[PDB]
Amino acid sequence: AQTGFDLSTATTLFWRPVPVHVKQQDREDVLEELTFRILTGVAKQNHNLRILRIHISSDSDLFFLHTLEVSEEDFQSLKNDQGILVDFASFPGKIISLLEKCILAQPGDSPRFQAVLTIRGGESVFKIVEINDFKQLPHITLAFRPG
Amino acid sequence: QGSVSSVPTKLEVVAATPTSLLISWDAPAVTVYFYVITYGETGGNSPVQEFEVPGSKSTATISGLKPGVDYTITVYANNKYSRWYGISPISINYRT
Repeated sequence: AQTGFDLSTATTLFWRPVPVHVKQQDREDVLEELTFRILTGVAKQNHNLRILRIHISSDSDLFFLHTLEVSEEDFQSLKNDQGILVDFASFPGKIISLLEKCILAQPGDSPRFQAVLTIRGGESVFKIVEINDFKQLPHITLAFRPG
Repeated sequence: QGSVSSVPTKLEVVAATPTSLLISWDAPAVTVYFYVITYGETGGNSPVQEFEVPGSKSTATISGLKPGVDYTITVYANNKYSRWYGISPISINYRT
């Protein structure tokens, strides 16, 4: 919408399933493998605006799609809401290494990293939490959008 | 330390058509972010084709080859070692 992702000169960073606990309004909770595709690119009218794009889809439902786009300008607001201490240049690697932690996670792990997606119609909230002996601890929280 | 391998292994052709191939390989120890598959004619100096396959997949189909020519097929994995260490590919040559 805002951003203007080029998509024709995008760089692929990550494209694989991730186990996600999906929480829906009027449905029972589901543990399913969702496909994450992470790209970076630039705007179509401004090659100097870097943009991070994340698309969540499933192999079982083709019309299921949730998207997130963070421009480098957007990142400054987001970096202060969550107390993020890395720069935009390194931000995608931190997301990827958290996703990697949830791929490698095992039921008996403690701390155990876990990916969660909650869906309200036209808005979804994605978080990766670390469950330890004392609390569920969010490492990142990201607002997604249908389509 | 076989724990830290990032190169796929035992890349092989499992099925073939005059112009089509089905290749497969075993994943490395590290988590694969996605795979890059490359192919071109084994005779030098004409371009390698490339495409991406998800990190969970272990096979891919290739189209549009010349019958009776050998291609150098290469697979490598994007993974945690991709930022600061070189591309670590496995390669085979296959005819028809």
